[PDB]
Amino acid sequence: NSVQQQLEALEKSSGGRLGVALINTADNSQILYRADERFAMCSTSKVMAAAAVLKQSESDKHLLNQRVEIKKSDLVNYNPIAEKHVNGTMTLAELGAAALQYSDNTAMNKLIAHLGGPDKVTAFARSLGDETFRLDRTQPTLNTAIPGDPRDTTTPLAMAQTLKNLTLGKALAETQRAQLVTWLKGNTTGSASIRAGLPKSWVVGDKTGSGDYGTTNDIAVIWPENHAPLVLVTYFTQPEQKAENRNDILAAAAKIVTHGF
Repeated sequence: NSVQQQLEALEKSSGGRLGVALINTADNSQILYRADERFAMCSTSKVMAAAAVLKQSESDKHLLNQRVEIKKSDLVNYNPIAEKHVNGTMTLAELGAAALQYSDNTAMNKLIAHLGGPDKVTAFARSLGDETFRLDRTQPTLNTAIPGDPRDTTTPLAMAQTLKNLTLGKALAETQRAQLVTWLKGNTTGSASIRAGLPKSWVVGDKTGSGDYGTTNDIAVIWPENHAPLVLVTYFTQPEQKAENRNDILAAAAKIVTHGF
């Protein structure tokens, strides 16, 4: 029972398509399963929009405190933080935090509107060397996750490399890097995903995403107690539009690939 065989068996019994990329930053060794295939990102794409705004703040000291007005008209489907500020204002930093830690969709759309559109998020990704990421739509329609649709997709390997560069590497200056890591560590939505497959004392920063076709994603940076960090991307999708989301498959996959660390 090698890792590969265990993942193939998990995928087969699950009835879907699983994509995994683990980077072990101690020796840059990788564990890959369908890591070259495109998957709908769903709300894991919120990390790239928040990071694009942090990049702007490197050269503009006042940006993150800029205020944005929240009107009743700005609310889409899932806005647990923005609805508490209707008629009020939120700073760009508070929108970043809400988008990542609660997956607030109004917060994401405001960040995209500030940047000038989804093509500007793609151009940010390209500036990091990510040739794979593409963002095409806003919330909530970037969650349609139609099989074979290239829109709003990336690959597990590209996203694992980019998330390493963002949280641990060259992509952001130190204060901005640290702020992104703080937001990911504060996530409230990932208890039953990757985190549930790991030892309870490891420190995890993650961003979930779910959508149609039972599409269930999580991307994480993992800090073991006595080892270098690991970056893990788990994507999962299924062939029926109304399939149930399967966070338990992500937890299982994370348990398989971290057996040994």
